Amino acid sequence: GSMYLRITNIVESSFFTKFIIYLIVLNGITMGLETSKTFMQSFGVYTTLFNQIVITIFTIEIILRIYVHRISFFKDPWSLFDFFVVAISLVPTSSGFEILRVLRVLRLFRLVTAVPQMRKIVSALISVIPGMLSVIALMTLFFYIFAIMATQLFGERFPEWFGTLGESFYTLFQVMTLESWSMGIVRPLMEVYPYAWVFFIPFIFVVTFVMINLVVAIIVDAMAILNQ
Amino acid sequence: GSMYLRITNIVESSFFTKFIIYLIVLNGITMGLETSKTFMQSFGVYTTLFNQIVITIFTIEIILRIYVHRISFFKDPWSLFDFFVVAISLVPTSSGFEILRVLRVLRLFRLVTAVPQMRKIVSALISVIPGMLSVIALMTLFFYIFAIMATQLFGERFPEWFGTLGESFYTLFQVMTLESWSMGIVRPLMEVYPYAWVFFIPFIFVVTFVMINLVVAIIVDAMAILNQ
Amino acid sequence: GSMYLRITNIVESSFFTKFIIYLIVLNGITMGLETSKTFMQSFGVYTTLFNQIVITIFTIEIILRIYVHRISFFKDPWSLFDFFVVAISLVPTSSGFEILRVLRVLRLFRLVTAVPQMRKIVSALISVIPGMLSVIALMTLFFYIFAIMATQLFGERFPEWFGTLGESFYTLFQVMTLESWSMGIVRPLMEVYPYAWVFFIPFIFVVTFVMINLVVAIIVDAMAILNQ
Amino acid sequence: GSMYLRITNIVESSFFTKFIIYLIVLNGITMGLETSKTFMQSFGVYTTLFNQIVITIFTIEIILRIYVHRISFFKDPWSLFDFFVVAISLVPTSSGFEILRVLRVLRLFRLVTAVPQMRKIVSALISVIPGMLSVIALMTLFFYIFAIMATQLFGERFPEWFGTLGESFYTLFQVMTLESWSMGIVRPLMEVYPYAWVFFIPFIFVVTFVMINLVVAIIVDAMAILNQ
Ligand SMILES: CCCCCCCCCCCCCC(=O)OC[C@H](COP(=O)(O)OCC[N+](C)(C)C)OC(=O)CCCCCCCCCCCCC
Ligand SMILES: CCCCCCCCCCCCCC(=O)OC[C@H](COP(=O)(O)OCC[N+](C)(C)C)OC(=O)CCCCCCCCCCCCC
Ligand SMILES: CCCCCCCCCCCCCC(=O)OC[C@H](COP(=O)(O)OCC[N+](C)(C)C)OC(=O)CCCCCCCCCCCCC
Ligand SMILES: CCCCCCCCCCCCCC(=O)OC[C@H](COP(=O)(O)OCC[N+](C)(C)C)OC(=O)CCCCCCCCCCCCC
Ligand SMILES: CCCCCCCCCCCCCC(=O)OC[C@H](COP(=O)(O)OCC[N+](C)(C)C)OC(=O)CCCCCCCCCCCCC
Ligand SMILES: CCCCCCCCCCCCCC(=O)OC[C@H](COP(=O)(O)OCC[N+](C)(C)C)OC(=O)CCCCCCCCCCCCC
Ligand SMILES: CCCCCCCCCCCCCC(=O)OC[C@H](COP(=O)(O)OCC[N+](C)(C)C)OC(=O)CCCCCCCCCCCCC
Ligand SMILES: CCCCCCCCCCCCCC(=O)OC[C@H](COP(=O)(O)OCC[N+](C)(C)C)OC(=O)CCCCCCCCCCCCC
Ligand SMILES: CCCCCCCCCCCCO[C@@H]1O[C@H](CO)[C@@H](O[C@H]2O[C@H](CO)[C@@H](O)[C@H](O)[C@H]2O)[C@H](O)[C@H]1O
Ligand SMILES: CCCCCCCCCCCCO[C@@H]1O[C@H](CO)[C@@H](O[C@H]2O[C@H](CO)[C@@H](O)[C@H](O)[C@H]2O)[C@H](O)[C@H]1O
Ligand SMILES: CCCCCCCCCCCCO[C@@H]1O[C@H](CO)[C@@H](O[C@H]2O[C@H](CO)[C@@H](O)[C@H](O)[C@H]2O)[C@H](O)[C@H]1O
Ligand SMILES: CCCCCCCCCCCCO[C@@H]1O[C@H](CO)[C@@H](O[C@H]2O[C@H](CO)[C@@H](O)[C@H](O)[C@H]2O)[C@H](O)[C@H]1O
Ligand SMILES: [Ca+2]
Repeated sequence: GSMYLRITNIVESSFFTKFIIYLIVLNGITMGLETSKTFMQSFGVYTTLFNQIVITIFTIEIILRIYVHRISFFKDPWSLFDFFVVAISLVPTSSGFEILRVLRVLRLFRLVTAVPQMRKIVSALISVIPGMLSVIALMTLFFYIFAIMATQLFGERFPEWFGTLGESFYTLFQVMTLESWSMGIVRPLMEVYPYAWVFFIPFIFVVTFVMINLVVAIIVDAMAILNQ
Repeated sequence: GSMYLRITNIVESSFFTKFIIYLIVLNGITMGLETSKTFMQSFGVYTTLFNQIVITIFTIEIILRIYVHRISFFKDPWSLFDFFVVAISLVPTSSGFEILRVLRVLRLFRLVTAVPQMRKIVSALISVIPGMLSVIALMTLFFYIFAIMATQLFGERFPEWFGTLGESFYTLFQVMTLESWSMGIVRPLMEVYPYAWVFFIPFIFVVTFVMINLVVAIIVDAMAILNQ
Repeated sequence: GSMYLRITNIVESSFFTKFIIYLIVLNGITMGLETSKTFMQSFGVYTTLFNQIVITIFTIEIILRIYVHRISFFKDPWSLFDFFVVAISLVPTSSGFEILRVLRVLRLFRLVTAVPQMRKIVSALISVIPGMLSVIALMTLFFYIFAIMATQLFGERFPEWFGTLGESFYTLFQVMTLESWSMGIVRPLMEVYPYAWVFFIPFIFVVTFVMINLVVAIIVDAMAILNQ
Repeated sequence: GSMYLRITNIVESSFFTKFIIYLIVLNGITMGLETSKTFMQSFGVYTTLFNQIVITIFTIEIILRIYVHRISFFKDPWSLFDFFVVAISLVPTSSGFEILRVLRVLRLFRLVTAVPQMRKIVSALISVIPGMLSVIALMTLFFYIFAIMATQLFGERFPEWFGTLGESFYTLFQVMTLESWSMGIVRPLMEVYPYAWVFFIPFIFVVTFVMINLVVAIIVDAMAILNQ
């Protein structure tokens, strides 16, 4: 209609989204203050009301957006994110997990999707990921196989670190980040299993060498984009 | 013959290797569950049978592959790997080391050699290695010489870390990864040998500087490949 | 006038700034010795006088520079820095914070602004920063949102690390540097909150992946400068 | 003469240096065994004799080399290194420091100078250094200025880490490597000086950011070499 076009030109208004962005940074500050228990004694009700004010506004104005765009809205990854972020924010407290209330803070990520400069940089990062998928596949296979080996080789006498497949996953990722791999994992390990370095020195080497290539690769593919 | 060509067109069948790949991921999951002792009480016999089912299949079908290809098979590094991986998997339990049973998990790496996308990424990594061989030679020489020096300079009062050439190798590699080099090695060292930094600050610097070049080099040689 | 031009050709003299540079390295050494309490017992008065000698000289000769250049001086970032560095150096001891006396050492950074080769390398580094501003914005938003989440999720039972928004900021930056993230933060955390890895493994991953891109980006933009 | 040319064509003989290289790896192994006290009880005299055999040979054959080349020898950095390495190896035990005997192991680095492939890779690394000299100057100035500040700000209550200019240098380098910067330096520091992060978070940032550029720079200058 021209009703649909009236709503649409309010919805795609620059001011409309600048008001939204403004609502985001305001509520962002809000949530910064609600970590403080001092501030929460004084203005607990103030901030808890503002939070509801803004979330209804977001639901009001995602209703409007869906009107304007219908199917195309749900095929847009930025819009989808604002949907599922305001969704998890909608569910009320004391229903399901209580952890859902920390997830309310995800609303702030609307800033990324509402700002164009932020949307540009995110798309640039996400762009890189497809080229990485082979290396990620390889590395996951490598982690999985060594997790099993380490679980089997060390999980009985070292149950906190290797007693479980998932425990070995975590410990192995720790090692890969190089965080206390020697004086916190392998040197203790070796106190019982003196040849444990035979398992972990190669693990280090391979994991490192692969990550280097992961990065080198990303660089090359960015230069191949400039050279066209 | 045309028998040889009949076997060969079953062996090079797409479906044939898709069945193999499928057998790999199945058994991969299997081995994930056999880390669990719960699952092993219930279905111990089930998984231990599946494992034998699949390994015979792999030996059956490496026999077929060798038939089809004979000498050319044993000059292919992917095929060779499947040979020596199914080989170490063949030897029965309680013969030789018992560690051979964790090595059975290496079978999962067949995924890398059976999948073409995985084979591509591995070849890409292995490609990089030849250019690195000079730097690796240098660094090994450097490690060896400092290992000796550190063994001699510190192995008596610090026998757990430097008492042996191999111990100093391990400790020096630890340092290179920067893992607790100061508050776990050098600062304790210095409690007795106050000028120990004179040995380790340069060691750090050289090792770091070389590794940077190792990487920078890899990058350049990848760009020299794009620029042709 | 030609008075103004007489002062100006003394002020822009090569020798003039070589004398200044010389005054900087001398006083640099001075301040190296005044860390020593031995040296301060013997020559305390000597160095404390030299320091005043030189600072008056610097104020004398920033007066001259402002004469020669007036407004253009205050629109130059190198000159501005020498202004505010000699300014904070001017304020006398025991007025305001006492920390202002360590800030006197900032005078040595005049070397960067007085030497041309040093000025070149600093401008090269500062040049890089504008391209980084999107990624920095993103990362700050990401840090802020996870700081809040971590403050809320863990600040009661872990008040030293997550009890405050700013405490969580510091702890999260620690994690990003990978410094004791597992055996000093997450593994203790998990002793009470077993699913804490669900918060921190992703945090690691995202922070790392972004930093890689931060760097990769810098590289590309430097090559885009060579290719013109 | 043609005597000089007779000696010269023995000295520049391929076999001559292959014999030398062979002497190096032999003695390299020797010195590996002399770390072992077992081996030193049995063959102490054997290895200690071999060591003298080879060093005289090296002095014999650096005499020959100097004959062949005279001044040009002493303007070659590879030859110079073999001079000063065999020199420090010449001085006998129990004269001066005893540390001179560990320096005997430096002889093994003759491998780098005697092998051409090794000489190539070393020259490639050393090549990189000139471009780095500005950044190194800057960073040294930065380290020095913060060392002083940290010595003054923290050396009284933290004398093991900051009580001395050189102590602060070491601690600051530790921080730069990120080794236990938080749970081993700054968090303890903060127990007394709660605003200590104001000094160290910026220090981290600047040091990191500079090192990135140090590396990025090296990459660019290597590509500028390929693009000619
Ligand atoms: C479009 C441009 C937007 C520009 C925004 C830039 C934002 C950059 C991040 C700013 C970080 C703020 C500094 C900070 O984290 O402060 C730490 C303090 C210390 O804790 P504090 O609560 O004082 O503890 C005292 C004891 N207590 C609880 C009993 C009162 O904790 C507090 O006191 C709470 C202070 C909350 C300040 C929140 C400021 C953030 C601005 C909004 C961020 C953008 C939202 C999308
Ligand atoms: C953009 C494309 C994708 C990006 C890359 C990420 C994809 C790969 C991620 C790993 C996939 C597998 C996930 C997995 O195995 O998780 C299982 C475990 C189960 O945890 P659980 O046993 O409940 O907890 C263990 C800790 N505990 C008991 C001491 C409290 O959960 C853990 O606790 C382990 C934590 C995960 C370790 C990280 C493994 C990384 C795999 C290699 C990735 C290379 C990155 C380049
Ligand atoms: C071609 C596409 C293939 C796609 C596959 C992608 C695979 C990515 C890695 C997946 C990682 C699986 C998650 C994981 O590690 O779980 C940790 C759990 C926790 O230990 P759990 O055994 O529950 O401990 C409970 C106590 N207990 C032992 C008495 C029962 O440990 C377990 O409960 C055992 C769970 C085993 C799950 C195995 C799933 C891996 C899929 C196959 C991998 C490919 C093989 C080549
Ligand atoms: C793709 C081309 C090749 C890839 C690069 C790898 C080649 C170089 C690897 C090192 C070669 C030398 C191997 C070696 O020296 O190993 C001897 C020692 C003997 O161990 P052992 O004395 O039985 O155990 C010591 C630990 N303990 C007693 C406290 C339980 O074994 C150890 O425990 C030491 C562990 C090895 C330390 C790593 C040394 C790296 C050398 C520099 C490589 C630079 C990489 C870019
Ligand atoms: C344009 C070209 C300029 C070239 C300059 C290159 C500068 C490079 C950095 C040099 C670093 C100097 C070495 C250093 O940090 O020495 C540590 C010593 C050890 O502490 P020390 O004070 O001996 O402790 C003994 C006990 N005590 C206090 C009771 C006496 O601490 C001391 O004894 C104090 C020694 C102060 C030496 C200062 C030398 C720096 C030169 C000026 C730097 C340039 C200024 C812009
Ligand atoms: C050239 C363009 C800009 C360069 C990038 C830098 C800009 C971003 C810096 C962070 C901005 C926000 C600053 C902020 O939130 O500071 C608040 C807190 C308040 O400290 P406070 O609560 O007084 O002290 C906590 C420690 N305590 C209690 C145990 C003694 O202060 C702290 O103690 C936290 C220390 C800061 C943590 C670093 C956060 C980094 C944000 C992400 C930056 C990514 C870098 C690529
Ligand atoms: C041109 C091509 C040259 C190719 C050479 C490649 C060299 C690569 C590095 C090889 C590293 C050798 C492995 C290693 O570090 O072994 C650690 C062992 C363990 O200590 P060990 O002495 O067995 O301790 C037992 C207790 N004890 C002392 C009472 C007997 O310590 C020992 O038992 C001593 C073993 C010494 C073996 C030395 C082998 C190095 C070859 C020469 C290196 C080139 C010299 C330039
Ligand atoms: C290829 C071109 C050149 C390569 C770059 C290297 C040039 C710069 C190196 C540093 C120059 C200044 C040297 C210096 O200040 O050393 C003084 C101190 C004095 O040590 P001292 O007070 O006897 O021992 C302290 C430890 N203690 C008491 C607890 C046992 O000695 C130490 O103990 C401190 C150890 C040195 C810390 C490293 C400082 C690095 C400066 C920034 C370099 C950036 C690298 C990219
Ligand atoms: C790139 C290729 C991949 C390389 C991967 C190869 C990994 C090599 C594995 C080396 C493992 C070293 O770890 C090794 O673990 C076994 C566990 O059975 C120990 O074995 C020891 O403990 C077990 C209990 O678990 C006892 O039953 C056994 O009698 C005893 O010797 C070894 O003493 C230890 O040194
Ligand atoms: C890039 C070039 C390569 C640089 C490599 C040069 C390495 C320099 C070596 C510095 C070593 C410092 O380590 C130094 O070790 C010797 C060991 O003899 C110590 O010496 C001390 O211990 C030994 C026992 O072992 C005693 O016999 C001796 O009387 C005592 O002084 C020094 O107090 C310590 O400071
Ligand atoms: C890229 C996407 C971003 C991913 C970010 C998602 C973060 C996921 C959060 C996982 C957090 C895990 O941390 C989780 O913290 C909560 C705190 O309520 C704990 O919950 C526990 O402690 C709290 C007290 O604080 C009790 O009230 C509660 O009954 C108890 O279960 C969980 O046992 C712990 O595992
Ligand atoms: C990029 C720009 C460079 C940024 C560099 C700026 C560095 C900023 C310095 C912040 C230092 C924080 O460290 C600060 O040290 C002083 C030391 O006087 C402490 O001060 C405290 O200790 C001293 C003793 O030494 C007492 O005399 C004083 O009364 C007390 O307040 C502060 O409580 C602490 O927080
Ligand atoms: Ca660490």
